[PDB]
Amino acid sequence: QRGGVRQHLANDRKKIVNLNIPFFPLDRSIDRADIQNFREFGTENAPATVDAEVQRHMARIRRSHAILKSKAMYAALKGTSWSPDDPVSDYNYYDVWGATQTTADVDFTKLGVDPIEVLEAEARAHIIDWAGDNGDNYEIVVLASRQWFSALIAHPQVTGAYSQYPSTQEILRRRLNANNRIFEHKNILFIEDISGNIPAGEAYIFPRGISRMFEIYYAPSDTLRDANQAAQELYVFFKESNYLREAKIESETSFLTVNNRPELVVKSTGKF
Amino acid sequence: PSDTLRDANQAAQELYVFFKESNYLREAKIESETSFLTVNNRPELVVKSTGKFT
Amino acid sequence: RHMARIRRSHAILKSKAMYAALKGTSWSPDPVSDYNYYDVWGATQTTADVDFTK
Amino acid sequence: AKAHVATLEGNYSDIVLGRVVAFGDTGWNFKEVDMTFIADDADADSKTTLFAGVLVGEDGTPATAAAGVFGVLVDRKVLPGVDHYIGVFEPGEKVPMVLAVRGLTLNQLKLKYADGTAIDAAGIQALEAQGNQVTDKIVGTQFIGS
Repeated sequence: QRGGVRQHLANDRKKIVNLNIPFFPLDRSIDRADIQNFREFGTENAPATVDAEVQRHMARIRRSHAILKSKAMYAALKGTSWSPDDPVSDYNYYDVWGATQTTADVDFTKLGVDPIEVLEAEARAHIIDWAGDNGDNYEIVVLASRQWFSALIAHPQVTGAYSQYPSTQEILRRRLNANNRIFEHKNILFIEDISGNIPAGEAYIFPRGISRMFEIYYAPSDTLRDANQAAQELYVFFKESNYLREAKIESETSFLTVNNRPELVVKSTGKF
Repeated sequence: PSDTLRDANQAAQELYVFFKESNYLREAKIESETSFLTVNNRPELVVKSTGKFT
Repeated sequence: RHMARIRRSHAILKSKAMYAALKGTSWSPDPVSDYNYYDVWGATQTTADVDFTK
Repeated sequence: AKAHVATLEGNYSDIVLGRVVAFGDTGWNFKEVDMTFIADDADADSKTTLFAGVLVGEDGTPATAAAGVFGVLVDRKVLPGVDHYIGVFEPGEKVPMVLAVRGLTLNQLKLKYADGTAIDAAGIQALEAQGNQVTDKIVGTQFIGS
């Protein structure tokens, strides 16, 4: 009422946490015996040269680093960091942030119950209730293993829905290049993992969007000239011995992928 | 800094003095505040000297 | 007169703080800021004892 | 593989929602009381049990029922996040403290006794005898959603 006591705003919360970073080296050397007295493979009689071998090895190194980064990116979705063979940076984000995995088990043998209505009731409702405000255009995405997707599509309750979906060429416009299949129904996007990073019979759901949900942190290299200067994506060092008998190639990169909101990822499993 | 909201975590001065008038021409008040610490960084070069007399 | 009194009080407080600091201790006539610089830095106090009787 | 975490909750200006500013001075609302900071038996390691918002008596002993209620502890040395005092005080050491008594607006949701129990009607009318507006019309008591 006009004149009486007013209201107040007296709530807030904060947290702060610290983490380490792993290290990933890679190096190769080239001797005289590798190049001298040989041809270049695809030029018949032209003699071998050091530069071609150096460039090919640089390409191989970059390809390996890219594969490593792609593998590490997936580990964030599962809720754990990626650092094989070193139990010093293997962090479980769910317990780190004091959250727990909401599990939406789906039984594919139950023909009379729609599988993609169990997900709608359990996972998509919660992921939206806990999404939080300020998130603009976050689309729910389902990433599933091949067995889980194949079981889902073959379920009788969804055969009618799938048979009417085009599933022809849209993959080239909804995305840009992967050949994995796509299914979209009831405002949910389904995708099949092709790299085998999803355990067989499991699927995961995340909202996409939501700025600053995933991050990658970088640290300097183990070199004296940049021990505390700054970080870079990938260091490449090329050294040719001062005595003109050997050459060395080294690469360096250290990083950690972070999942800031483990509460917003749902893990699914089912019978077969 | 003084405890006033003007300079919270802002800067420091040796001595703050304020003068107030009620704006109703019936009262005034005087304020003053200070906050400092005197530190001898090297308690090694100060030597006591006690004397027995008579 | 009030300003004069306040200024003189602050001056005498500063002088007393300086004198207390010289001896080797803080000046807070509160426990939150009580310090013994010899203890803080972990040092020892030399004693140039003089016996005027001799 | 611990990931060290630190946290805090609340401020000073959420237990005291507002004041009445006595022009003539600034110490009208408060009273300075002397209490034991570190527990009487615990070593010089224990963060004391004096979270801001506890109700203390007239002689500084922490309250336990509506009878022994005089003021609300709001000293800066016990505000959330102020935790560089651990070894600075010996057991049984006794230090001054600040209580807010008169002409104040108080959050009913923050007031607690020493044990942890929330304030009750008897304590409310006891405090409100000193001229404190104890109010429960607060907005912000539900976080984020979950």
